[PDB]
Amino acid sequence: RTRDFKGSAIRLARRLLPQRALTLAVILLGVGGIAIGVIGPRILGHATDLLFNGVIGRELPAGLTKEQAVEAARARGDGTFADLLSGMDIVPGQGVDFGAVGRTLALALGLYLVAALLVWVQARLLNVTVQRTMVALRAEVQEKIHRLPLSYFDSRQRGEVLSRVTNDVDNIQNSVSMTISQLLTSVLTVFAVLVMMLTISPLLTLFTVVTVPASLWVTRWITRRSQPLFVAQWRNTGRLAAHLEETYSGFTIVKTFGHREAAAGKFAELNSETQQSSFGAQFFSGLVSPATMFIGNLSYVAVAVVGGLQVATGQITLGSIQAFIQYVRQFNQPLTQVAGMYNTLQSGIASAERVFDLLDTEEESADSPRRADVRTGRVEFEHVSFSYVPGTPVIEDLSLVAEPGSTVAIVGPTGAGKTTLVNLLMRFYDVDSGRITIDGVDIASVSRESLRASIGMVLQDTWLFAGTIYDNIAYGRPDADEDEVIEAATAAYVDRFVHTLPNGYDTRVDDDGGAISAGEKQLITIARAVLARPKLLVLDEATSSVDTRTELLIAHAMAELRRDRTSFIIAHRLSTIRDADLILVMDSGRIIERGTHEELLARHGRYWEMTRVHLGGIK
Amino acid sequence: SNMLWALLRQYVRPYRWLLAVVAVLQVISNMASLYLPTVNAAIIDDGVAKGDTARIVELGAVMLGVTALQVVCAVGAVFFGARAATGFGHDLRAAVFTHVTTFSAEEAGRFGAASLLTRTTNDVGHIQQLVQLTVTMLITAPIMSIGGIFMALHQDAGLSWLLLVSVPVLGLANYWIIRHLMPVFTRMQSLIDGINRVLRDQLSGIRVIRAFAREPLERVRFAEANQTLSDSALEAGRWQALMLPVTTLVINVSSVALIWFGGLRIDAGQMQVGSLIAFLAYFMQILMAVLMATFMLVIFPRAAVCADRIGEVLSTQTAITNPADPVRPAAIAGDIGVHDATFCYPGADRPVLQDVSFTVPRGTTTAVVGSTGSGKSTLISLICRLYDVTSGSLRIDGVDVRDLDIEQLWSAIGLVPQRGYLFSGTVAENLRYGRADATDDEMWEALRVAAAADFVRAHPQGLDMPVAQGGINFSGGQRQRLAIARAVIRRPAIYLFDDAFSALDVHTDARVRDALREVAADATVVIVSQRISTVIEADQVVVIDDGRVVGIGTHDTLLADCPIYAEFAESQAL
Ligand SMILES: Nc1ncnc2c1ncn2[C@@H]1O[C@H](COP(=O)(O)OP(=O)(O)O)[C@@H](O)[C@H]1O
Ligand SMILES: [Mg+2]
Repeated sequence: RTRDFKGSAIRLARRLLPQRALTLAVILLGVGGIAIGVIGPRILGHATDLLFNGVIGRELPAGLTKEQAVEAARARGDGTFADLLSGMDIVPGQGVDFGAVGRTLALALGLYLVAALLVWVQARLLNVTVQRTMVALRAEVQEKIHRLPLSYFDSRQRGEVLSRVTNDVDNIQNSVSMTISQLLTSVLTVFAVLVMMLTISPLLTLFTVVTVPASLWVTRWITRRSQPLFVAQWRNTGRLAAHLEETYSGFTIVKTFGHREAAAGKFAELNSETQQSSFGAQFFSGLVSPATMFIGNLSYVAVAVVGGLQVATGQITLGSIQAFIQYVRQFNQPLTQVAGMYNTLQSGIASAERVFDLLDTEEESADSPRRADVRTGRVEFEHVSFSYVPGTPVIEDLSLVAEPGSTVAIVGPTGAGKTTLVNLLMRFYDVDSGRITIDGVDIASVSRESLRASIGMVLQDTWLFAGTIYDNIAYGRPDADEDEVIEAATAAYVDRFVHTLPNGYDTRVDDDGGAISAGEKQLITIARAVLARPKLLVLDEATSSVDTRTELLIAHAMAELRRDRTSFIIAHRLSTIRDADLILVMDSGRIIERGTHEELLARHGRYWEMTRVHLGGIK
Repeated sequence: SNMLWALLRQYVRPYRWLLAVVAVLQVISNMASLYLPTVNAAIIDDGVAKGDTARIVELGAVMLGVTALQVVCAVGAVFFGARAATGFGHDLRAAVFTHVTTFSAEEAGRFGAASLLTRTTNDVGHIQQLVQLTVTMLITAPIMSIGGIFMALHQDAGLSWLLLVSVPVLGLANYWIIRHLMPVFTRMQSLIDGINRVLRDQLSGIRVIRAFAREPLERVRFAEANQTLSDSALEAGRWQALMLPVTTLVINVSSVALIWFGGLRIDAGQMQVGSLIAFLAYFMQILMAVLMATFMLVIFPRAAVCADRIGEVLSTQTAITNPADPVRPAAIAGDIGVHDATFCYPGADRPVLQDVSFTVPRGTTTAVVGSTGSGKSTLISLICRLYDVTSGSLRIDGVDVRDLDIEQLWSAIGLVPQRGYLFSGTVAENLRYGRADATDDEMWEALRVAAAADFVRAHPQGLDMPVAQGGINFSGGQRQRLAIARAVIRRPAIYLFDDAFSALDVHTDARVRDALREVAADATVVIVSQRISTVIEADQVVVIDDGRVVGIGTHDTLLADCPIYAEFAESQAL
């Protein structure tokens, strides 16, 4: 909950440090374009006062001077009028003198024209310094993603790391483009519009200064009174999506078991109560202005009335009151959007330390450059003792060895330590006091790129990025022509179902008709691995959904026929692992027994009783 | 964006005399905010020009009454705006959900479960927030402009030509910019969405991205999206930089000309100085209303593709519904009669099924088997009409399935699909879906039959343990057997298992099959699986391969008859 505000704000501002010149060129250019839009009303008021001084002075007797005219006005009973005439500069018998008005308006138009070419450039530069410092952030995030260890990724909840690089940099965009454009000038249009408001009449400027507390108090009371409702509608639109998701995902089981009426009634009785709960949250949040504008006119009426009473008394000039009215209107605006200025900056800085916490974490092991080559394959383990958190040992001592060109296999119950053994083989996690020598040379000091690009691995869960099926299959080798892509994908038996699709090889498997099942989605990954032509192939529960015969054909065409390469085949179906070159039975690490199928079955170990659960049907 | 208006005038139909009370209060609240300078003009006119110091203090009451009326009808406009705009959106998702619940599997699978959720719970939110923003805060610009023109015509109409010329340009030079900005602004939203997709696909498959060492291709395919978003946004911020300076230059130049052409009038004596005070505030308030309204013209490009997607959902005509004259058989007991059934996708080369034909007797058990993707996945869905046969005919004992009411069809079919989805709640209600009025012991009967009592009786509250939203707490065969028991308590005429027994081991599969055989002595059963040991006891077995059926018979009569079934059974023995 934004546990640091000063430091986070300074770090976010320091993110803007490289554009120091183009940020000074924004601050100084917005100061000069906001100190020119305030002096302009003074010039306009001087023009309208030059008008008034002649208009109410040309009917006075000519020859009569200012002081004697005021004395005559006071002698004839008009005291307020005499004070009025004494309150400005007039000369009886002279007209409007349009030359002065023209010369004043020619300056007013000049510095008003300057004030619109001096704000356009400021906005252009500001957008340049926003969209050039945010490329840096969105690229640093990407460079950090490909450097963090997997342990960072699996230890978070479902979308916590996703809604930290996508929806958590847009808020930085908003709260860095609104505090340099909409907030920086909203403070100058309170400081300068008040330093010029002061020089006109100090009495009048305190009739609006006492509406800054009166407006902040009401805009804060409304905000802290609209709490129970703005969190009772987020809580309700969450219960809405917690029902829509479960009635859309299990839609085949809502249609069947025909409770469509029940699912519609449940949605109806909690949509009519999110409507009525968002109604208040919007009414109270939209009445924030129709109330800070009531005290933006309680001050305006007082200013107008006192200004009239003061011009009529001769203490101030009409051309000054004209400018003071515009100053009141300008000073009144820097408040109608202060709630939307603070709840956007606070939100955009609370969701701005998540990015820096992500960027402040530890990188990977800083790989040593060796570019290890696999000649035959001697993946031999030596006393690997991996653990996730110190205190819970998952993989105890094991020293599995393989053959340059055999297919050593792994079986075991659920949670026995197979997928995280593959993870150890791929250096996703760090080994603990155990050597992992592949082909003699240890991979503990080996560049991760050269290792992982030479293994070749497929998993139980499939990944298909937004693209065509051809693109996903060719992702294993991007420089492969369709002649090599289709030839290496037919060996994984992808054609047999992709030709059945509406547009085979171009199905665009991110938004489909749902015509791809789990096994067909796994054959795509198998083909993608085939494209890379791996030398140390590892199928980690790859064929858990695809037919047990297609698995046999694939593992005999590209796993057993491949005499040159070796492979791990981790699977639960013993029918695909029998007669497959040194099966290993695991039970939470602690390899129970190993060897080929005959020696393993002729000893009545855990393998035999496990086959009795998988063939004898006893459990 | 012609769909946004069609989708917008359709659904806020009943709230016509609730937006006509907002558009008539936004007129009173802008004729009372433009009238304050009009009476300040009287202050400068009838109170300042003469002595008349009592007039100002007497007429300040008129200024206070006006500003009280201006808020009593400004807090009464946001109340009626964000109530019609909440009735709408509510009525929009209550019609999106109602239409979606009419989709079949074929269409509902084309959008998905997340792209169909973000298109009904968050997507409607954009159009619902648009209405509550262009009824209280965006219509105040045309209202203020027209009201300023009319007030300037009421007051010394001779100089109203300045406001009649200052306004068509203020809304035309601000319409040209919006016209040149909207395409670039809607081309930025579909590009900031294509970078979020790249990030999502790079975080979802971070393991396999590094598995191929394919990190040079990443953060270089991302570098062609970041630098392109920063171009399509820097180009939209190039037209947005002309919306403040142009609208302030127009107003300020009109204001400067106002004093000249008003002095040229006061010289003749046909105009008073307070009218300048009134006109300058008219211009300033028009500028304030135009700026605040055109600052948030970002909603339209963002809520114009949202309306397009919601209309895409709402325009998808369903293809599976009740027929005009559906037959009502007294009993629809299981007798499946598939002949010539074919399923083919639109534009596909090879059909999913081609000329499959098998008929099951009253109370026996059939079992289809084949390789992955060899059509057998859709055979279950065709029986319960989750799809439509293209050129075939399947019937249950008296009528073609599509010549039969679908609700009665589902009422006597106990279906266990490939994935067992368990709804949020309790076991006493999650599996209540089977019968919906089952007794206490009747819900234990299924859990015994489905070999599921061993985790449901071992709980303090018995058959009342909590479940996750999708049942994710039950890992595997636990969920599978829960779904199985859900199927068992229906007294179904047709048991329909699609890859159900794959999650269980062999012993529990055998136990469940024996329990079903002892229970479903007369109900037909159709089992789909890729295993042989769970198909041996089936009364008849059919093998389908690349679609077409290749063999029909029993286990013994087929193991030595066709090569495909023989090789399928080879990889089962140990
Ligand atoms: N990165 C991780 N962080 C925390 N717990 C984990 C992690 N990886 C695995 N586990 C847990 O450790 C247990 C070890 O089982 P595992 O090695 O995954 O067997 P299998 O691969 O057959 O599922 C699993 O039940 C899993 O829940
Ligand atoms: Mg595993």
